[PDB]
Amino acid sequence: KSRLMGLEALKSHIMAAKAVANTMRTSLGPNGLDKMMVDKDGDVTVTNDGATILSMMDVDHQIAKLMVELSKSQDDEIGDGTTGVVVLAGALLEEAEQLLDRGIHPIRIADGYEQAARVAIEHLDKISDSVLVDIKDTEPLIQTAKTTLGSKVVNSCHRQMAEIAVNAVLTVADMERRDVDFELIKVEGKVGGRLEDTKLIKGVIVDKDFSHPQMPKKVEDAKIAILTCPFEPPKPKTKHKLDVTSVEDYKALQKYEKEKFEEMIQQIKETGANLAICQWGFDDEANHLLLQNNLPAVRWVGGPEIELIAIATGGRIVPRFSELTAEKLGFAGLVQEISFGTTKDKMLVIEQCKNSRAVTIFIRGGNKMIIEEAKRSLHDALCVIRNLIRDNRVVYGGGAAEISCALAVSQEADKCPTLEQYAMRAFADALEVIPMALSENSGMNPIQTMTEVRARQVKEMNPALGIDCLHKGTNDMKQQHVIETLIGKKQQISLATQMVRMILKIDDIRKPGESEE
Repeated sequence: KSRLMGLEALKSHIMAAKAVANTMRTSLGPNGLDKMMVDKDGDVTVTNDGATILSMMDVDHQIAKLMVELSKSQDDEIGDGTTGVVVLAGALLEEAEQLLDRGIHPIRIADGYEQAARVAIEHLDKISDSVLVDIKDTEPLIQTAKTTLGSKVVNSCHRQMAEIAVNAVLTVADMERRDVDFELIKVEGKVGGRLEDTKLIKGVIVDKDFSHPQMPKKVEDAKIAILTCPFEPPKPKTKHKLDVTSVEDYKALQKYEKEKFEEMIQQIKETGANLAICQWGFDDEANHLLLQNNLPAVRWVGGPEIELIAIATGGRIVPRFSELTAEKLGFAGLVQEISFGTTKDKMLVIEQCKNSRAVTIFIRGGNKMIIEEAKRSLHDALCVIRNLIRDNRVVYGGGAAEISCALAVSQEADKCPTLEQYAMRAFADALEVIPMALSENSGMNPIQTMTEVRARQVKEMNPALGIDCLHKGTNDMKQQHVIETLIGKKQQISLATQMVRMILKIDDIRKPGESEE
């Protein structure tokens, strides 16, 4: 019988946490090193996302399995910080070992880590001012997008992706009362092309909808008929009812339905925008009737799909087939065909030259892994900017916010006369793993580099001046362009402390209170 005594039982978790943290600590910030991996199919991908590397590597340890969820919860809600959450969780565990050497009970140290995390999270509301100038904020957003794509996934830093990701959000925020929804920006990424192929889409891309390839595919002028009214008889998986006075009336009813097709065609044709986009669907039996008259229509359109085109132009949607006016039609600037891959298919792109309310980033790749990573680079860039434009709640992380939170925790360790005071101090020290790792990957001495920021934390409260991540040697975050969302840093700390509590819950079956000593 093999028994793991004390630190040996925890050493399994410590080593696994270090095994991942050793790769996460080198990927933090704009100066992070990308991780290249070859899949089981011989597919090479380049990512700097902690979630991707943890999911792609073969899991052989409980920590490696839990860390996947730790990073996944970060990109699903926040985006960036998938590597930072793991580093922080590992640092809390690494310090936990020292707490055990103090003789502090394994559960009591876990209790102290949770208490310190609560204070460190709440202290972020005061860290970093809520006043941001549109012009001054535009620059770090551009630099952030460039480093997010150019240092993490794509080594050539695509100019279009980094610039469009920022302009797509800022250009739409001004026309939407200084707010941005998810329908104003879209990232289009398809496998079948090449990674170097990137295009600027001024509007949105819509997939052509035809019930039969034998029917002619017509494309015309830059006018889109966005209709909610029934342009083709609806059939939501059910059947209509017949109400006729006589057999002759039924024959007249069959002709009446045919006449309705002709009337709807003529009514829209006299107004323009022969491409009808309707949320109502039907079978192919009526779809060929509209196509046989050379009038295409899109059927079974979802809620966000019709709203996406409607918002892209900024016009209205037609509630009734009898009421047709230019104000209820789309206002497109250029309608052209865009190729899908190189040989597979073609998509119809509707661009706007008057109101850029929907800016789409069009990227291609020859590998599913690289296209998803390219989209993730845009996901992080678009999430940070989306929150900073919607609200001015920003955190200057990377050593400034972390040291400030460390002080807030240490102060409680001195105010609280209890046994957990040492565990809380350990948490405050663990917060410094981030600036440490950011300077550890660089040529700078992390100890001497963090010395200035720590001294500044004493001199002034809630500093926005941390260590540089561009290797410039200037201790700032407003000139180094290292900005994150306030909620993002809160999520990183909240998730990391949860990991600690779960692994330092050694064998207690019933959930206890924070028992005294």
